[PDB]
Formats: sequence, structure tokens, C-alpha cells
Amino acid sequence: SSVILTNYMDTQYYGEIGIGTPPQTFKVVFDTGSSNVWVPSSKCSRLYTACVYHKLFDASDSSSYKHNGTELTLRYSTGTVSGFLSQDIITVGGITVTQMFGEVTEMPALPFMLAEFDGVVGMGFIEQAIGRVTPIFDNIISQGVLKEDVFSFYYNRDSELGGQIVLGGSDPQHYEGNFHYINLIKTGVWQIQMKGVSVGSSTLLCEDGCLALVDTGASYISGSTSSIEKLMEALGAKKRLFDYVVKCNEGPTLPDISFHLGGKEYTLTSADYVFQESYSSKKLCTLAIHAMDIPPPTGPTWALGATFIRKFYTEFDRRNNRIGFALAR
Amino acid sequence: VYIHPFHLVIHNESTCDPTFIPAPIQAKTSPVNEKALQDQLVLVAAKLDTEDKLRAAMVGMLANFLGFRIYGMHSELWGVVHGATVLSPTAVFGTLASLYLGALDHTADRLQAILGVPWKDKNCTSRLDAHKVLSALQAVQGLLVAQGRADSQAQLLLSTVVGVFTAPGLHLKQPFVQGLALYTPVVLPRSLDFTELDVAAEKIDRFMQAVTGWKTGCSLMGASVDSTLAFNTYVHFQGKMKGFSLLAEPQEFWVDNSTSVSVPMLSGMGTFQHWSDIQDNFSVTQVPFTESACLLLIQPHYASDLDKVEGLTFQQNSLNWMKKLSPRTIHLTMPQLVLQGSYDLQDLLAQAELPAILHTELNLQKLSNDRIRVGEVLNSIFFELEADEPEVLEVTLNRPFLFAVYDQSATALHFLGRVANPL
Repeated sequence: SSVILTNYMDTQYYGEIGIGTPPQTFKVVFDTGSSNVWVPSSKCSRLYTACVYHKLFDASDSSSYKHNGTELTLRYSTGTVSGFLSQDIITVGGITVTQMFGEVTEMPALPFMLAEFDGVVGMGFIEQAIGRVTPIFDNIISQGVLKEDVFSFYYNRDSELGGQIVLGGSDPQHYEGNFHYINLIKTGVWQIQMKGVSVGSSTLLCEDGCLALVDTGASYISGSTSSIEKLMEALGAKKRLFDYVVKCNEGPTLPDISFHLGGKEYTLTSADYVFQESYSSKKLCTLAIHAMDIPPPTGPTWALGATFIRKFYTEFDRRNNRIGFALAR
Repeated sequence: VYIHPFHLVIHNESTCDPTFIPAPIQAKTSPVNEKALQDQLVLVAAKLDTEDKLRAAMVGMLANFLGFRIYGMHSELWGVVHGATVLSPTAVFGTLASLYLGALDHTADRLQAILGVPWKDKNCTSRLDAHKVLSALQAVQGLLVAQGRADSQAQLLLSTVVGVFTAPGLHLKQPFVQGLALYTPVVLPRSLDFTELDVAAEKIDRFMQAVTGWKTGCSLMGASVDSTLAFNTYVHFQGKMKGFSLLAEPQEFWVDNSTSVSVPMLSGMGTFQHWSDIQDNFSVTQVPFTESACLLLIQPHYASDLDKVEGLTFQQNSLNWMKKLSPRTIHLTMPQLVLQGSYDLQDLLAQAELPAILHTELNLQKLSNDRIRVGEVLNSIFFELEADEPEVLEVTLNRPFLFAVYDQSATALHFLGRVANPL
């Protein structure tokens, strides 16, 4: 089974899921960095403008809904949502599963007013699930219908298909060459060992090793504040409040950035990480690499998001606790 | 410009009085030294961290989204018919954020959402909640009236004086007033007898116009007799445009195809940025104030249906992302704008947020020692535009149009308004 994804400005990749009977449709991001499912709730005060601007789940319109009511708060890197748990049937890519998910009643304008999607579907392990709620992928596996306990992500370039998730395998149509796997450091987290990060000609980063969280829900490739400062200084980039910029005319001149993973070098060109909006020296162009301090126990750690996945088709293998990469087609 | 990354990396949750009665307005209060004010605001803008600049931008966007939220009235905003049809998202947000100071659980927890909360997505209680937002919103004013690379007199002015008129024997608390001080220097709490609304309304105008020095579009309009508090923000915008001149001969305008109006003008010669969307039939030119600040003039291509087109000038992320930066030689021509404008926030907000009910609710405390029953929470603006002496595009605004001044440095639009006819 595959899920068709929409690509919004190269920063938000989302697909549709249906909740309830009759189905209530929601745009959601599939995030390997978290493990809970959530959508905005009809019980969310309209004082939260983000709730006024998104699809709201109304339990009183679903005959398959099952009440629970346990309170839950979900804390992400860029924001927080709070609400309560509910159960209902969820349709995802043709598969139907009963699932416990969050009905959000508090959703801050910043950053959710800037969200194209309505909610999130955690693709992480149950070990990171808040409130110990069984993750949707564990529930699907329990049905014993998938041919493989693995799911794969394909994120297309902005263009204007936006992207695609395959539940149960991989799509040969969107990758070439063969996969090269890296074993997970531990079950419970889609995190892997990274042997090093090189910029141009000088592996001046992640010497002695570091961690890499393969995060489909992250728009960019991120590193700790210290690591990014070095990487950026090397790039000649200036720091701003929420990102790093470079004078556009110099975007094409930026060096390659490479990521040593499992005995293979994954290299990005400047075209791969800079939002080349123009070429003027009087304009600033943002970079798809940010500074993000991810808290323990998962962090500190680098995060390989869309910027990376766009270049490399990614397969998450639950049966063998490994992650595979292959050149995206 | 332009994108916004989403960081969806789950983690293990983390985080982190002496009251006084104000004097009567009969007391001789000296007027606001407007030079002294802006020279203090530029210092606040100057002595400001790089982190604070992001906060000023952030609180700017919250003010933007609140303004777009408020268009949930669906073309009834101008229905609040007092003076010229123009509202200040930044002033609205601020006046609303200042009431948040005087708010306990529930009431603060409503305004949190209504104002646009929680800036941080949490209420660990600190100097940011109410105190951070207010002083951040002070910053955004200094960011507008900047002239960083200009150095010399930028010619744009933004005054914001907050009147807080309590009833007799209402001992309003100190730390609340220091909170208001963070939002604006000119905080003028002064008592008044609200039992006589006629006598209060006429004196409240006589006080402010004396203190401020600009005619505000009435005051204490639609305020109940059995009231105490009257939290009124007063803003005044000066906007001088170089390369412009006032015409002795009026070009006249048509508010509709049939009727005509004798009205002034402002001719403009210069190569500005402008790009017309042919999808929804659009066209917008500008006349920047040091780039930082920019007056965007939204022209409806056909100009037949504004209500539909103008709707796309309060439309969430689109109005801001309208930023192709395509330069062109344009002959600017627009009416001379010098109009007041009042609007009560409790009439301005309703149903979706229904604060009118929440305002007359008991829970305030942090402001209110005694019983508070608000008569009006007014935002009054005095928008003013001025001039300082091979091929082209003759962009005239002969029929009604839309506009909005926007700050790039604080990513915040200070004003948005419609022009039917000057009167």
C-alpha cells in the first residue's frame, strides 16, 4: 500500500488519512521522529486561530468513535500541541486500522497557522510514544497483511507527484542502484551512527563520530548549535533568527556537504541544500540546513530531514532494526 | 521571504501589591512631546538584541494572523462605522495583550488563544508572558520608525498613547501599570465619573485631544452607564513620501460608477516595485519608507468587486508572500489621506472569539482591585500621509482601493484599510 504525498514549498510533505464513520479527511505529515497520531479537534476553542484554519475532527459525527479522554501533550522541536486521546477507525493508503489518537484542543498560532497540514502521524517506535499509545504502524503490522515490516519514503523536488510513502516495502520506480543499510543504534528510535561530516575539503565536523536521527518530519538537515556554527562559518553563511542565509549570487559556489553513514558517503551539492530563489548579490537565499538542539535521551544529534531524503530514497526496516538508503530517482 | 521549517522531532517534555487611585482629568497634564517619544523609540530599537529582533518579528506575525482572524467577521469589520475604515493589527494585538496582564485563569486562558497564544506554546509563567509580548511590541514600533541606513530624519512617525480611564475610587494596581509601560511610554491612567456618560464622553475627548494634539473620532461611544474601566489605545501615524506633492487642483474620484467626489491628490514620480496577478486579477504598487517600512497600495484590477478582492488582502499567508519584487517605472497618483478612525475591540471581536462576554466577566484581578465592568476598549487611529517635494505606467486610484503599511524588519503590518471616499 502506498500513500500519495503533496509537496508544499519543499518544507511540508503530507498525505491524506480518513478518521471515523463516515470518514473525516485530514492532511497529515508522516514523521519518523515521533510516535503519536493527532489531528485538530472540534472541541478546540476557536480562540486558537490555527483551529479556525484547519480541518477539525468531530467525534459526534462518527459512529465508530470510542471515548477515552486521557489528557496528552505533544512537544515538538518547533512547537507544542495538547488535547486528549480518542479511538476510531483510521484509513491510511487503503488499509483500515482501529487507532488511538490525539484530539488537539490547544494549537498555537505560531507555528500552526503556517502549517499546510492539519495533523501528524507518528511513524516512530512505541518506546517514544507519549502516553504509551500503540503507534499506527504497530497496529497495521498486527493485522499481518503487509508483505514486509518496513515502510519507505520518497520526497520529490518542489516542482509544480509531491512524494510517496509505501507501507510494506519500497517502490523501485523512485530509486536506483541498491540499498545500503545502517543498523539502528537501538530499537525504539530511528537513529543511526554517523561516522563523520565533511564540508568541501576538510572533514572538520562530527570527528570521532556522532548520531543521526533519520527524520521524515523534519524539513531540514539539522545539527547542534556548535556543529552548525562551524559548518556555516565554513560556508560563509550569515546567521539570522530562524535560519542561515548566503548572498544568492554565491549559492551555486557553495561546497559539497557529505555525510558518512555506514561506510558510504552521502553527498549533497549546493543545489541540493540552498533555496536558490535568484542569483542577485543584493538578495539573500536561505539554506536547507538549520541548527536544532534536540534534547536527551534522543539528542544531542543531527537530524536528516527532507533536504536529505529528497536526494536519497529511504527505507525504514522494522523487522531488522535498520535503515536503508538508495539514490532517489 | 519566505519559507518556514517544521521540526517534528519528538522529545521528552521539558521547559523553563501597592495600588493607587488616578487623579481627575481636570488636573493640568502636559501634552505628549512627540519628538521626545520617537527619539526614545529609536533608542529602544537601537539597543536591541539579535534575539529580540526575532521576537519582534514573531509578535509581528501574531499581530498579522490576529488581523486575518478578525476578518472572520466577513466584511463586517467596516460595519464598525466610526471614522475612516482602517484598523491597526499591531495596535489591536497590543491593546488585547495589555488586557491579558489583568487576567487570571480562564480569562487570561481565553485571551491567550484569542490574542494569539502562547507565543511560546506554553505558560511556564515568566517575564515573557505579558511582559515579553508588550516590550516586544514596543520594539516593533521602533523597528518601523527606524531609518537605519538613512540616519537623517526618516519622516515617518508612529505615536501610541494608552489611556486607561478608571471610575472614581478604583484603586488600580501598580505592577500592571509597569507592564503597560513596557508596551508604550505614554501610559495615562486618570479617573473619571462614568455615571454621566454625556459629561464623561465630552471631557474624555477634551482631555485626549488636549494631551495628544490630534482630533480623534469621538470617544466613549456605545459605553454603558453602569461601567468603570475604559481601556483606550490612541495611535497616530505620520507617513511622508519623498518625490510627491499636494495638488491645488483636485482630480476628483468616483466612489461608484454613477457618483463623483471633489477630493485632493498626490502625484508621484519614481521607479517602484509592482507586479499584477492575472489569476485573480490583481495589482499592487508601493512607496517604501527606508525599505524596512513599506506602504503597499492594493489596487483591484477591475475595481468592480472589492469585497471579493479585498478579501484576498486579509488572506493568511498570501498577502505577505506577495513579494516578487519586480521593479517598474510608475506614475503614482492617489488621494491625499488625512482621516481618523475609532473601533471598539469588543464590537470588533465577537462570536468566534466572543470577548464582549469575556470582558464583562468577573475575572481580571491583576488590574482590577475593585469591580471592573468595561464600557469600551477602544482603538483610535489617526492615519496621515504627506509629501516632501522614456516609458511609464499611469497608476491612478480613481475608484476605491485597499492599502496597508508593512514593516519588513518586524515582519508586521501596522495598518490595513479601505478607501471609499475622503470626507
